[PDB]
Amino acid sequence: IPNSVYWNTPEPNTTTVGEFEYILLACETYQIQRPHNIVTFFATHDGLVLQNFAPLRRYQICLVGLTIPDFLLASVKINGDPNNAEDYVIEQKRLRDFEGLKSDKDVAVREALMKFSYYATIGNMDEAYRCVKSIKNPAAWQGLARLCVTSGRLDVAAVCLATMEDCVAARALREAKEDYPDDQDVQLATLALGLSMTEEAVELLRKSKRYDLLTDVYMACGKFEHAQRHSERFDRARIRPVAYKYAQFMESLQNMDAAIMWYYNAKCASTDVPRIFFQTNRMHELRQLMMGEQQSTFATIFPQNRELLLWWAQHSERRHNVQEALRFYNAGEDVYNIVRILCSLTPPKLDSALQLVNKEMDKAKMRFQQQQAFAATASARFGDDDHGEPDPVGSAYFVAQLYERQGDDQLALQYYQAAGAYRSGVRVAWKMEQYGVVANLAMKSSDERLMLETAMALEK
Amino acid sequence: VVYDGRVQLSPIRDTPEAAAPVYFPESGDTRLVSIALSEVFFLYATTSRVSVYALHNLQQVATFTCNTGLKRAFANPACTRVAYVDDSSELFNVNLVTEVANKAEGYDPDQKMVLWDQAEATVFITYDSEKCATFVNTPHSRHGATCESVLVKDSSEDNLYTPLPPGYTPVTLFRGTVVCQTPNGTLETVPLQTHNNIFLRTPNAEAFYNNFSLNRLRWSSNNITSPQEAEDLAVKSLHMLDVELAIRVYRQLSQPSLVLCLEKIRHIHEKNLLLGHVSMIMGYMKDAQNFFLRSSQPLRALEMRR
Amino acid sequence: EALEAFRAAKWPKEAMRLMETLATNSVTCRKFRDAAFYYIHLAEEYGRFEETEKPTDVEKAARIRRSKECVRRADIYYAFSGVYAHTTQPLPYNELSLFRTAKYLFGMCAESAIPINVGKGAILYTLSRIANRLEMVRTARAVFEKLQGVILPVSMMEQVDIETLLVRSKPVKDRDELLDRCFRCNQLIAQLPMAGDRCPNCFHPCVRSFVNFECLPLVEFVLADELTDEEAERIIVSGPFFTQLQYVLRPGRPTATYQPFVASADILKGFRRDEVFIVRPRYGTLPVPNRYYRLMRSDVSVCLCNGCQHFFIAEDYEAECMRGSGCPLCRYRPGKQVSRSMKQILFDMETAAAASKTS
Ligand SMILES: [Zn+2]
Ligand SMILES: [Zn+2]
Repeated sequence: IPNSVYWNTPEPNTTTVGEFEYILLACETYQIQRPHNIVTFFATHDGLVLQNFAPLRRYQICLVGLTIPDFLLASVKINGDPNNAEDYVIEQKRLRDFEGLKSDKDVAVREALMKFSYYATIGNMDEAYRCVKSIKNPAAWQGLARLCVTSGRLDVAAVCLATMEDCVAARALREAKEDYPDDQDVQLATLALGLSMTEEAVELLRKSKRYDLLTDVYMACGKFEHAQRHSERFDRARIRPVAYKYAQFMESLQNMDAAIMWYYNAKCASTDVPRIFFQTNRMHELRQLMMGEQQSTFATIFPQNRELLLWWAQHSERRHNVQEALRFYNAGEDVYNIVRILCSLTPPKLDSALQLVNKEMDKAKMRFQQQQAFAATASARFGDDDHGEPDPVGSAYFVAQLYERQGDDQLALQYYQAAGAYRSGVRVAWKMEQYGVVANLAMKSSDERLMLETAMALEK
Repeated sequence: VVYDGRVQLSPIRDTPEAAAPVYFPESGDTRLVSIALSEVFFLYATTSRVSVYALHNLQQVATFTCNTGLKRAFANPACTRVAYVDDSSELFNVNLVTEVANKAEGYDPDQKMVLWDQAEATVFITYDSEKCATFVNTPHSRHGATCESVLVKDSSEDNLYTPLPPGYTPVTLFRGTVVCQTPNGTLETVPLQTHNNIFLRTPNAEAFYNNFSLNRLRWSSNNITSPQEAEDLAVKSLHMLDVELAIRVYRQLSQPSLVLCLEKIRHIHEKNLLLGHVSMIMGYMKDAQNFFLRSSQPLRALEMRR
Repeated sequence: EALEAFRAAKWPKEAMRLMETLATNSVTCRKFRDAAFYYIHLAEEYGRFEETEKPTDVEKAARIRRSKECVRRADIYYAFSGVYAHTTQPLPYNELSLFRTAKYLFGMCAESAIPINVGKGAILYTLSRIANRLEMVRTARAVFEKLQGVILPVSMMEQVDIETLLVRSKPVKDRDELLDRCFRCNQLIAQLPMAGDRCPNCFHPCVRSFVNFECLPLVEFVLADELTDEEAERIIVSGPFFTQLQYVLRPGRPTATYQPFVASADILKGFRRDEVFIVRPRYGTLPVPNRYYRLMRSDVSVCLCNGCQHFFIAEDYEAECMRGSGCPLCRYRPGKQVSRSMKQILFDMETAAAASKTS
């Protein structure tokens, strides 16, 4: 509901005021301590074109006059007394599109800025571009760029950015154009972000989905505790980057507690929690954990983290502590490393290696037989010669190597085939003066080189 | 050992298989001033040159020639950085790896003795019998490697008035504490005025400013009390090519476009590229152009100029 | 698992988006092996279009460029994983492999752009330390003097300075057995290679393995314009250069662009069948010509992972395949088609329910 209307009153003894500057109308409105708004219109022949709204604060009591570029308000002091009748001081609130007015005698710039505001309200920004060329105040360029955001024109907006020498925002716009050429809404969002207006990025492509970019924006505003709770319910594909970014944020804050717990929460404790402990020279505490009320939280999770067990096993293995490595590998059930260690030791503990290799062959056979028997129901009527094979066990490789070092090459060939080492299989098969095993292993390799050379190997 | 103006280097455990002691310098034209010894480096400063030798083989590795002469030398405990006073009563920090001398700004030659901190390798102190001042050397800022005395805030050149407390005899520096060998023989401890409150993470202006002036920026981020301090820390973190801290500070400062720009360059370690990107962000396009030009990615000034 | 299911059931839009998110997560969380795998298969996915849409040649080029870029990123990240692990994690390594890995990383980080979370500082520190340890003193000095123009973490420069000053005392004599050999120019590589890991002498890119990064005896030659890849395969199936190779090294040539060898029909007739390798870049359904390589020293066993089309040493690739993830880069497993038996995922979820219902 309005209360009063006001035209732009020209200044006393100032007859050089522009024509369009005479036609701007300001209205004081309040919604149904009430909100206050001041709304601006251009009283054109075609009707009333709305320019902009302007909310007023609690101390801003009302509007008394308009004199461009200022609403003249008989307000009270922010810390003053509204009950006081004597605290009625005038405030010249700037027009929203009259920012950066360094000179109060700036006449041509003010007139061309008013013309630009009129043309922006009309909208067809092609000559609104020329409305500001006379102006060298960069605030006019910023307002033009905001208009370019609201409209959706970017070739003007690139010049709008690059004439203010905002090389950060121009770089962002160029990268958005280069990487996302099909989508223009993302480039508009990048431009809006470079213009220090941030609520628009979600509103741009809210439900048509761009959850990753708004997650990055939510992080970039320092609102981690908003981004993580947004992504937990709404964007499940990027919980780990939010946790990792918060962990890096805490590490740069020199708070190893939260940094370590969030590097745990990001499922990157295989490489990053040991990084922090090793680069803080806190390796004694890590050894203590691997082999205090707040330490309960750490010790609840740390000793049984399978990735941590595996990393500590590798660490002690390369620290020339073979037996502690074996202990931690068995605690982490990494079959391949255990078999490698056992086949590497002097003496090579061959029987336990064979037992673990055959246990994994047993599990692989179980999976292959389960899938084959599951598939054979429809293969009862459908005759299929699907010569599927169980997943070969890589850990068997070392075992064959042991027989490869013991002259039991006939035994080694079986484990090489069980490992999938077709090249090592034919390497073994050479010395038997055998060719059929060579040929069928080459076929089973299913790689062109393995028959491509064994062809003329057989021809000689 | 220094006798007759020459230094003999000899093994301690006299064994027949041990080699003969050697004598330095090789040319007697230059009078020796000071020496220092590390586990692997033998450093001696004449009035002309500072020379370093590898103890395992005794070959010259670094030889920085002081054109303005040498009056005194003070080598860092690792025998790589030498704070040396020439004949002109000015102090120069010398990195012997790059053989680069930097003028110690703010150096008053009243304090003629220099002691490196035994914990932090980027802090030393200049003292006389009366008082001491603190110097921090940054290995890489946007202005290259620098060395500046710690100054009082709201004081660009001078430091605070110092009515000298009597009797104190500074002897050694460690973590901002000066071990002073008293005449009585006991070792008093004097905390540095530039290292007070630097171990509290509560909001306090003094803590932030002291850790700010010592290039302990990441620590100083815990003691921020006002956004003015925050933006100062952001500018300084960009200044010394610390991208990660720049992102960390700017996350509070609500400048998301800058944060998303910095996150693309937080990984590059070449110094020229970081200098160019940081100068462009700060707005120094001209310097950024030549920084990119002498870099390994020259085609970035082109995209900048477009 | 969702990505694998999308890979099985076409629908390239959602597979594209999910693979972007996964590769980005691997890069930002520094899971460089995961990022290398995601990018090398993302390049292959960039040739996948819906059957309802037939792209223009413009879109085919706009996706071929991204396929090649993602192959390059995958190579860089896979190479950089071990170097970053050595720099940060307290784990030893293989000396020669890490040395050649850092050498290749230098050859690929010189003028081309740098992928995210790849640091030149780690590469230079690693190469310097290993070259010092492996008595590669000249290269150690070169990397050390280059290191001053690269910043480092706040707790590294002490040992860096000590090693820079210490290596100056050591004599400058590099061993020739640890130096890369460019077989095209038939000359060793003593200097640091330029961008693209090309030869210092004849600008030839190094045909390297991707486990230990050793320059395999392979030279790259492109067919002449009157021959095509189909015609090349036809003439390979159906059927001096000593004078020619000398003219290649003649002075005055433009030294800002690589000049590959040119293949004619008669030289392909004279070529032995085992001495030619054909690389078909698996970018998807996009048309990309097949590259051709010549092998002259048969004493070294080379192979090519069909899922990845990268060169490896055959025994080294076989040994690395035993880690339970196929090829170390693309995780390709032979003996089965591209579309696996995805019922394995259903049994895995069955086993997960079983482990939940154990107690
Ligand atoms: Zn060459
Ligand atoms: Zn592969």
